[PDB]
Parts: sequence; C-alpha cells; structure tokens
Amino acid sequence: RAANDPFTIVHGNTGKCIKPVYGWIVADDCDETEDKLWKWVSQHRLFHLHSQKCLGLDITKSVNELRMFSCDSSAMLWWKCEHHSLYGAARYRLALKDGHGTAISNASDVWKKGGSEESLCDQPYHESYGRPCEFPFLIDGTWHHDCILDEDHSGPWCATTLNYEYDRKWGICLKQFNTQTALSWKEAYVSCQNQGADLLSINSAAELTYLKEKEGIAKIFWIGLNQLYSARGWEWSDHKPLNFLNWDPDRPSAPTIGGSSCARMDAESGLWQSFSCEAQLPYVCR
Amino acid sequence: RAANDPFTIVHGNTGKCIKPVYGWIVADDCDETEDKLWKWVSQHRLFHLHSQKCLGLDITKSVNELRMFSCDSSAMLWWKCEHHSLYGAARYRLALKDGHGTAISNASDVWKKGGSEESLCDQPYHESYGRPCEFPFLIDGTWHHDCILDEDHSGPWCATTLNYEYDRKWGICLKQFNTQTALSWKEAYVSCQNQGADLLSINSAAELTYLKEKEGIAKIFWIGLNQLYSARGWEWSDHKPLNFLNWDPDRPSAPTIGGSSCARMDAESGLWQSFSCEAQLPYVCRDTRCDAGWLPNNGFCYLLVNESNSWDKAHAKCKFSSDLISIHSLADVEVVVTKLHNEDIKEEVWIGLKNINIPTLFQWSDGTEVTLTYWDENEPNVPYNKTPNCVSYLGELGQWKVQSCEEKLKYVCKRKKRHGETCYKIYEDEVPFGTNCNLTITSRFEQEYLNDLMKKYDKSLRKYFWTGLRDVDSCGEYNWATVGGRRRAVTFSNWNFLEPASPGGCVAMSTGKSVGKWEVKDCRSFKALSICKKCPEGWQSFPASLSCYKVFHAERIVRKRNWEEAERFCQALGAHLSSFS
Repeated sequence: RAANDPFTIVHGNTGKCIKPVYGWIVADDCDETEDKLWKWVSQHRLFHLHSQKCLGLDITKSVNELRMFSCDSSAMLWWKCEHHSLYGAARYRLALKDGHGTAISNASDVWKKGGSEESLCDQPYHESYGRPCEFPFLIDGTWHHDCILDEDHSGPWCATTLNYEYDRKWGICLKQFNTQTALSWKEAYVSCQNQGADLLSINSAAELTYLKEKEGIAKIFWIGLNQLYSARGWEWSDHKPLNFLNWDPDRPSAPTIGGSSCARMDAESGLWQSFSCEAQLPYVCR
Repeated sequence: RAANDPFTIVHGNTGKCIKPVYGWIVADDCDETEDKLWKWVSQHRLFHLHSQKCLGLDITKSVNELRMFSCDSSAMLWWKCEHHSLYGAARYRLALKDGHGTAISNASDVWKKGGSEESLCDQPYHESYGRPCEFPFLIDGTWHHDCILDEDHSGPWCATTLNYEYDRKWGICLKQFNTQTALSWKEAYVSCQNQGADLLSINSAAELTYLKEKEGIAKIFWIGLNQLYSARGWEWSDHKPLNFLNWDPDRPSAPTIGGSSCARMDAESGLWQSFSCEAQLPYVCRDTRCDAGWLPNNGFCYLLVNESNSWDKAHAKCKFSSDLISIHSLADVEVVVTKLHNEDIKEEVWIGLKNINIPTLFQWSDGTEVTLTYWDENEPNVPYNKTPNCVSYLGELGQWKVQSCEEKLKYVCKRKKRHGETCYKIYEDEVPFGTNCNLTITSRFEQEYLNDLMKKYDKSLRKYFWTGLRDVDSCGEYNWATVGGRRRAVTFSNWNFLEPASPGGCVAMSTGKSVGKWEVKDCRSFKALSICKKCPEGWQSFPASLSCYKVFHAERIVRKRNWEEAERFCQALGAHLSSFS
C-alpha cells in the first residue's frame, strides 16, 4: 500500500530529535514514541498529532523566530526537501544549535527518519460525492488528522472541505461500485492505488455478464483501459492480457487526434467509446 | 489579435541577420525580406519559410556541426530563449564567428528581432473535429507552414496529424456554432483568443431565446462562465455584468468541492449545470456637504441603518425618504469596507436586488446600471424558483451572497486610468527592472483594485508585473522595497502554495492561473511590465531656545538662501539644524 504513516524526524550528526513545547522546540528526550509523532499534511506541511500544534515561519522582524502557530491562519507555513536537507520559507533550513531549531539558512545540516537511511521526503502526500479528505481539520474545537470513528456514523468519516464549520459537507473515509461518486479517472486511479488495489480487469465474459445485470451501479463508469505507455496501444492498470475487447461501432475511434486517449463504458448496452477521462465520473476499482 | 507572424532574427552588436544556404549559414546580406524569413513551429522549433529547411543540432562527433536538417527526422531540434540570448540542445548558444553560427556555449551573445527591442520569445506558440493544425507539414513533397488556399476545398485547409501521408485526416483552418467539434473549454478559449474574439456573453433573454430555437447547434456546449479569478464567484470571458443566470435545480451545486468550477449549458431545457470542462465538447464564442453621518461619494451619500429587521421592512423603511445602496464603481466598495465599524466581521449587510420573471434575471431596484458584480468565491446561492430574491454583503472584502432573508439584519441606504484619488498608468514594454517608477502596496483592497484593472487590461496568460518587494543585502529579509529609505513593516502577504524558492531577487505578479499572487523569480534580467500610481562684533541671537541662530532676509541677500547647503559653511563651527526642544 501507500499511505502517510506516523514517523519521527531525527538529526544525522548527533542523536537529537524534535520535541515540541508550548510554543517552541526543546532538546531530544528521544527514543520514546508516546508523544513525539509527526505526519505530512496538505500544502506540504508538518503536523504533530499529540500536541496538535504545527510549526511555521513568521518573518516580521529582523530575526524571524521559529515558534508554534495555529494551522488555520495566514502564517505562510510549508517545508520542502533538498538533496540531504529541508528548506522552509525561502532557502531557510531548520538549523540546530544544540537545543532549539531556528532559521539561519545554513548549508550544513541533515535530517532523516528514525533508525533508517531516508530523506523523509521520498513518499509523497497521501490521502460529499466521495471527494478526497482534507487533513487536518478543526472539529469540536480540536484538530484531527485521521478519519476517527464515533457513534454518529457507521465507521470512519472525514471532512470534504477546508472549513467544515462553515460548509458542513462530510464524506466516508474510503479505505466496489461507488455510485454518485464522480471523480477523475486519474484521481480515481491514484485513490485506489493509495488503497493498494488496481482498476477493473475484464478477463472473461462471465464478469461482464455479471456486471451488466447489476442494479447498484451507474450507467457510465471507468474500467481503466488506457495507454500510460505512449508506445503501446491499450493496457489495463495491472499487467493483464488483452484478449477481450468491447469497442464501439458508432464512433470512428480516432487513434490520437480527433478523439482522445481514454475508454468510457456504457453498461446499458456494454459499449466502449473513446473519450477524455479527465472529468468527474463514477468508476470501480477491484 | 494574437497570432504568429514571420520575422527575422538579427544580432545586437553586429548588424547581421541569419541567412541560410544549401546546408549552412552565411553572412548577413540583410535588410531584404524577399528570401530571409523565419517562424516558430511546434516542439519549440525554428522554420524557414522560403528554403523550407529547419536547423538542428546533431551531437555525433567532437565538434557538433550546425547544419540544416529535415524537420521530419530524429535530429532533436529545439531552441529556447535565455534572458538575453538563445540556447539550444544543452546550454548551447548560437555563437557567431563573423559569418557562421556554431555552438561553443559562450555567455556573450545577444539576438533580437528586426529593428525593435524584443527577446523574440515574448509571444508564445500560436496555432477532423476542429483539432488544432500541425505546423509544418510535408505535402506534395514540399514543406508548408500555413493553411494555403487551393481549388480542392472552399477556403483554407490544414492537417490534423503529424504525418498526413499516413493518416489522411485534414481539417478546416479556423480563423459561430462549430458543431461536431469536441474540444476542451481551455482549448476553445485559447483558440478563440488566438482569433481575437471572446466566449459567449449572454446579457439579455432575447439572445438566449434566439439560441433556443437554433437548429444548427449542439444540445450540449460551453458558454464560458468560469472563475479564472479564485477570489470571485463567476465571470465571463470579457468583463460583462452578471445579471442573467439560468442555474439548475436538480444538482445541489456544490461550491468548490463535491462539484466543480465550470458551467455547462443544456439548451433542450435551458439549464446551467456545474461540471468540469476539461473534456472535449463543442462550444461557441462571439464638494457636497451631507447631513449628519451620511458619507458623500460623488454627489450622493451613503449611510448604514442600525436597525435589525427583515427584508420587507428594510425595503419599506428607507425606500426614511431615501433609496438603497447602489454599487456602480470601485470606490463605493472601499467606502463600504472602511466604514461599518470594522465591518462587523461576523455579521451581514443587506442590498436591494429584485427579480420577478423566470428564469433569474437581476435588475436594480432604482435604475438599470448593473456594471460591477462582486460575488463570493464561490457561493452564488441561486435557488430553484422563488419570487422574492435578496442580496447580502458578507465578509471583510464585501462579497455578495444570497441568503434566505427571513431573519432580521441591518442594511445601508443612500440619499441625494483613474480610481478617485490617484491614477494608475501602464507602459507598453519594460525590459529592465523599474527604471522609471516603483509601485508600492500597503493594503489588500488596493491589491484587489489593481488586479481588477489588470484583468480589464490583460486578457491572456504568459504575462508578468512588478511589485515593490526585493532585497539587495542577500540576507533573507523581505520588506516593501523602494528607491531607498523604506523601513515599513509588511502588513499583508499573499503568497502561492510554495512561492518563495530563492533567498533574494525581485518578485513578480502573474494573472494566468494563480491570479493576484506575488510570484518569485530572479532579478538579473527579467522582461516584465509594471503599473505606476499617478556678541563680539555683528551678532544677533536669542537664548530663548538654548541655541544661537543666524538667519537672513529675502531682499538684502544676494541670492535666495536656505538651510540646505548650510552644512558647507556652518559645520566648520559644529552647527546643525534649528534645534528646538
């Protein structure tokens, strides 16, 4: 699978790791993962799960103090990866001076993950009509990062907006015919690869004769028939053989120009049109 | 209009322009456009019109020869523009050695166009189901770059494939309901801007009713209603008023998530559905003193009533002997935001807009001057069907929304380029960085106003502007830049997701996609426009200020004297300005 797992950022030279305090960062006191938990969230941001207080840079004076800030504010907070380091606002590295992390923009610093040679940045960010969730979110006056269970919904439920208190539109934490779930085929593919699954692969006619009679399914959906490799005609998500085709007689099926490079299924008659799969439309991934 | 035109590349230092020969480049013999013609074609390639031979880089030996090659081959030919030069294959500049052009990767060479200051790259590339043409193309054994006219078709015709000899799929040279032409809405917009026109702007119900009965038109197409500006709700291609809408009752019309940010028009019943228009689909493009509180603005006065009542009671109260608030310019929004007691951040304001006929068609309660529409991004809140409609100011920016207006709230009503206090002028071309004026911003509403003015002026992408934010110390601190003597604190900052990537330089401002943000680039040489806002003996003194003065009259003196150059004559005695405590 591929999902954002909790981890801890450590320093390479000496055995120091980040420990957040009320408004700052203090010495390591490390090797105990009961409080020191960090995760990646949208806008390329770092979030501490326990303290629920994110870090940022406030450049307003001569020396910008690196303190804690509210994750819902105009703080201009985001961090990115350099070859063996991390840079924040503008070429600002998380410089360490034996006890506190500051921003001096020094080119002698290294950060890795706990007990593993890794740049803590090789894994990209992972995540109402089945829209992708927004992490974090402020509910009941407290911050939350994961789709937590409660007594209101059946299982996990997340927010589908930046401010749930003003919009009030939630969704199911999608970890399978998702009807009325119109997403882009590329977005659908990356979402179902985040879940560890792959797109539908039609191998025999029995699967099609079972799906055509299905009641709880949209009349139009995606299957995954597309050419990710520009030098070959048509493939599936996984490496499945191409023996069963269901092409369309109505459209001339233009190869590259005049038509498009995605397949669109019609289940009322079982037909495959050529179309552009960048718009929002239901699908299914096995 | 915006289309590609043939031109010539000339050297800046030496008066030489490019001239092609059978397989190489020769001396200038310039100032005659009968044979020397060059143009830009796809894959960032340069094409000669007459000789029909393009240039490329064949890296095969120690010294890569810069000869002529066929545009249909594996030559890896493409060229790009650096700040004041041309680089080709791999940082290889078209170096000149007095007659022949080679690739030595030298940093001292300039190239401009014919008789004008330009980097010959400011104009981007311009160009069977109405697909865009492919330039150039090999037909009848010869290369061709434009849709020429022959006796086969009616007018101009081009190719829609890289190899027309193997595909045989042509198309009409599109220079208007283009039925059976499924294109993307962004592609349709860029193609119709290439033609100089704009998307369909529906102003009255007459044009819409005329389009209903149209036979030669697709049942599904785009209109152009989209939000290119992320801080406002919905606009057209040009700057047309938003008074006529035909929204749909079936879908809940999610503002930004759950739905989309595009509109699609259904003509079988006349509805506007929220959707994403990235797929292919057909389209169509064509000094009064006022009484006790009422603040005056160009003759009339405005004032907010401190009563919290419903919509009908507000419509009946001061329509007092007054009329409701009417926005017709940009200064009135500033008057509303500056007043209203810090805007009462968590509250609402009323404004009178009426609509009785179906579908929705907003008209002013007193007048018909619908010019400016400032809606929240993006909550139109247009219901399915309702005779009483109402509009409300929300947010500190003063955006327009549609509430249910069944509760009690306050309102404002009234009684009986340039902006109002300062002008704003923009030039034609600005290659250097601020050699005449430096624009400085202090507040957010000024940013919104300049963005609106730039949207009214600028109409395409690939454009940049200048803002007074830079630093010469190369230390990392960013503040409001000036011509020297600026120490104010930055009160507002609107950056992109990850905009700052350089520890210095001068910022820019784009209006293509992320409109209204301070883009960051290097400040070495970046061509971008900018807008500018338009007693021992003979002594007289008194110790009344603990200082001995020495001043002169204006008649007994030889020339008029002031305190300016006094440091040249009195500093010899330890003297300074007029020191009063």
